[PDB]
Amino acid sequence: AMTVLSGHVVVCIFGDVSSALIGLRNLVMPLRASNFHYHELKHIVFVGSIEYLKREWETLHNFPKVSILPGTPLSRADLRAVNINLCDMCVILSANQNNIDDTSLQDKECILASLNIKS
Amino acid sequence: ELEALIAEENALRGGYSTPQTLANRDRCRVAQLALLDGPFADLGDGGCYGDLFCKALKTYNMLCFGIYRLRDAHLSTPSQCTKRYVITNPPYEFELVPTDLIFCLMQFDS
Repeated sequence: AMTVLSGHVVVCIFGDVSSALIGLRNLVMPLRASNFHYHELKHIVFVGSIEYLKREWETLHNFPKVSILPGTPLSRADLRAVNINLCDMCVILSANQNNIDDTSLQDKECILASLNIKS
Repeated sequence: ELEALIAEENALRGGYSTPQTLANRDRCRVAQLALLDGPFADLGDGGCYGDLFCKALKTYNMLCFGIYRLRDAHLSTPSQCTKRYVITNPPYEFELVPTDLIFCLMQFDS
């Protein structure tokens, strides 16, 4: 909350300590291409469980501007602390790629998250 | 409004007392009364329920809406059972016994 983020990217992740990795580097590598100037780089803030993000940080610690806000994407307090109304893009991803009794129900989290931010 | 605040913060937030909040404090609460030694002690000895209801509503703005009555009260023989059952909204001519509890809605007062 003390820092001010504007024109950044907010990646909301529904991770877990036992969920399968999704390879977040493939999201950060295109955004850190050398054809962008340093001042044109967009700050990336990952909002999600720190237990999941510790497993992915091994491939992400070489990139300039990456921040972590441990919490959940479904809380309005975390989204307000990260200035969700001034971001350039919000990316909602679901790491829990496990099979569910109903195939459609696999999208139960992300949709609600979207309906939270729009409200 | 409290629902929205709890949805926003997922917690209960404290606040300093203001006259608006203190006015919001005044509500009604669920309570039980005994007729053994209250102001309705004499009326509880064989009196009718309607007189108790009218007196409670007129005097203390009290809404009586049920009798919690000792189970072994209609039996002539004495009993040691303390179980009580529920009588919802008895008629006007319903009789009272001193070993009864009255459901009521108390008004807040300071």
